[PDB]
Amino acid sequence: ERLMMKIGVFVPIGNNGWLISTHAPQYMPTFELNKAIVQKAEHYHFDFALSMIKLRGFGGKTEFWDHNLESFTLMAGLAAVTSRIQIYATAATLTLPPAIVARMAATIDSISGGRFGVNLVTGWQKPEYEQMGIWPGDDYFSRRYDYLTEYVQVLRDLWGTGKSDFKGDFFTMNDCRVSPQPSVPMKVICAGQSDAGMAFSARYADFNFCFGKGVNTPTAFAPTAARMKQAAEQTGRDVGSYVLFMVIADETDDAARAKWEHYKAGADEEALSWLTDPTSAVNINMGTLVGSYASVARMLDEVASVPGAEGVLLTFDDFLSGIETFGERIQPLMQCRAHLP
Amino acid sequence: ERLMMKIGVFVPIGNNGWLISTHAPQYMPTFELNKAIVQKAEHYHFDFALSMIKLRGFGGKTEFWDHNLESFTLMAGLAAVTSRIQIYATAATLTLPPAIVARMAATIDSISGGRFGVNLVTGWQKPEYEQMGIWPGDDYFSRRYDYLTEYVQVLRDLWGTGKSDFKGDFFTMNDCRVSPQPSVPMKVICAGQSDAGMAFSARYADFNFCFGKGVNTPTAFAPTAARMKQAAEQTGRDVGSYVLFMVIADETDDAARAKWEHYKAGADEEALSWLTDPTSAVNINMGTLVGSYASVARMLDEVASVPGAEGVLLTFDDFLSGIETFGERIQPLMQCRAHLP
Ligand SMILES: Cc1cc2nc3c(=O)[nH]c(=O)nc-3n(C[C@H](O)[C@H](O)[C@H](O)COP(=O)(O)O)c2cc1C
Ligand SMILES: Cc1cc2nc3c(=O)[nH]c(=O)nc-3n(C[C@H](O)[C@H](O)[C@H](O)COP(=O)(O)O)c2cc1C
Ligand SMILES: O=c1cc[nH]c(=O)[nH]1
Ligand SMILES: O=c1cc[nH]c(=O)[nH]1
Repeated sequence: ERLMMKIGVFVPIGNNGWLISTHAPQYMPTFELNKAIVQKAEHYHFDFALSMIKLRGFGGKTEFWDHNLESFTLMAGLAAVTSRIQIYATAATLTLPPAIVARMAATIDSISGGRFGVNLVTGWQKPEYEQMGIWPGDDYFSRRYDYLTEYVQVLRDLWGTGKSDFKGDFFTMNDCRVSPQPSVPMKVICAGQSDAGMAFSARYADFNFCFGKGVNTPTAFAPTAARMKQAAEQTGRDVGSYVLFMVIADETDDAARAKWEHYKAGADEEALSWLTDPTSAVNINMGTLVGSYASVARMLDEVASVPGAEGVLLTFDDFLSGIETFGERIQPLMQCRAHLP
Repeated sequence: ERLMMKIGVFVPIGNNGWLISTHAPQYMPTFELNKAIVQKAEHYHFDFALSMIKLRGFGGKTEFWDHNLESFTLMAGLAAVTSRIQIYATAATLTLPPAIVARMAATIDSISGGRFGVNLVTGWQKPEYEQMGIWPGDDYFSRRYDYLTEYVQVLRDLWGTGKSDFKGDFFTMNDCRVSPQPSVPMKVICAGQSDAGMAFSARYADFNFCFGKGVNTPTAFAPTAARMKQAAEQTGRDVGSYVLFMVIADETDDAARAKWEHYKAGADEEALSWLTDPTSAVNINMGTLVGSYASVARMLDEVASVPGAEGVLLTFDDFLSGIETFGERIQPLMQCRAHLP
């Protein structure tokens, strides 16, 4: 019952991170920026770094997510300039054959010395795929986890034995070979929120990402983590929840709130239209923690007490300064991080 | 007419490099080995590093190319730990959608600061693709450069304008978007030996790889480079030849020959069966230069005089020692490298 929680950083592979506002920091996703971010996160003992994959943006004044790097190649570069932090890339399974993902994962396993894992996603936004002629049709919405189930069986064969003879509705392996196999058991993580998605995660994932909920209501996601725990019961597997939040912290509650309101007041409404104390569309209605460093520490400790919650995935309004103030001012106050040096 | 030639290293992304022999150095392709190789090549002013993609091996006593990393992720890692050498990854175009390759190339452009390019290949070995159910059928042999022509049109649209509406027999783009665009014009290279392959390279490539020929007959490839020059005439484009050789050099001709014979005497005949002063199957009948450091320097200077030859792509019997003796003993004697510091 002693508080212990893992901390990850959701790295800005897309421009402007997760704020859709002309008052938010404006920046392009460069390798050097993400290198600075992940090296600083590693310095402050963040447990992992994850990048999403986003194949189409939302336009507007800030050209929001119009500029995005590719996840496996970004994480391969970050693996080469880190030494301790876990590194996860996202595979949009419609865009990469499973044997290619299998070999890419083995490659970054080699780059990182065993620190690499894969976030498997089905894809949900039809424009990302229709734009390049690979959308399977609106049958995909209901069948996508059948597809993902075949996909991961191929991956598990290849990582586990170096070969696959899997034959299904979507893939045909005829003694497919991928070697080297990963030096350590390959980590698979998933971000399913639906019943079907959580059932997939319960069978195949090491843990499951879910959305934090509300502004300064850190435990509001609890029913989602409860559903994941029950999905995991149905496989007997230990598959905890990692919860996505944005942290907007400052010296005082008032100063942090002033920033949050300043961001909301610059909302890039044209971009928000394309994408279409309450949450705000300015950060895609993300669960948000806004307060003094001590207030954010207290609220993150609350997250750690939720049944099934094993970690948080953090975005910030400003990653370079936000990681620094998290490491210097927030994390030392967190009971659930007392295990760190 | 003053000798000037570029030098590249063909990095061992597959186990044991390019020797199929129990008397050859035995090693796995690791990131750390390829990092040591490319950093040493960069130190000696090699112009570029290229990795192939090989999705299935040939077995035998040495499990030859049974163990292979993936090219884009390997080169992304190498880009992060280099600063001057050009970095090329190979895309087997049947395995990756063009918009994904486009974004991966933009990503390694960002990692490398503008040092990245793509070697586009159609694929030729049916088992590499049939094993994962993606071989298009034996029509592909005659249509593969039609396919590659559509593929590169999509790439050129995306790198050039950030978007594509290309519609063809093999791809359908509906306002496909990839941004960021590369910071510098994206380099495309090809390795076509056939009439159709050279015609593709003449239209779309910056240069074309061809095979060196014979043992210690450095200019024997000349008719191939002559055919490439004539293909380039038909587009008005400047598309030179880069010639693949293995270098087996030592203090004396006799010592280098003794190594070459020692390698041939350990030929892994079971692996050679699967793959199926003369060239030898022990290095896939590669053009090979065997001699003292001074003899190899003289022969490489001969290569530089061949019409159309602009560079060489080098393998070695031992990459770590071979790059060192190339930099310390061979390159200082090469008239075509007198431009280096
Ligand atoms: C932290 C997190 C990261 C995600 N990253 C991606 C991504 O990179 N690409 C993607 O297509 N979907 C991504 N998703 C969406 C999920 O894969 C999933 O489709 C979504 O949570 C809806 O759940 P469902 O698939 O069970 O309906 C992400 C979700 C979460 C919570
Ligand atoms: C230096 C070099 C590297 C090559 N690398 C690859 C590779 O990584 N993957 C591949 O499928 N083919 C590779 N090839 C084969 C060529 O793409 C091409 O198919 C072959 O040279 C035959 O020429 P053609 O396609 O015009 O018939 C390579 C060839 C050369 C000369
Ligand atoms: O799907 C996604 C990806 C990144 N961030 C989100 O909030 N949702
Ligand atoms: O096709 C190939 C690839 C690497 N080396 C070769 O000799 N041929």
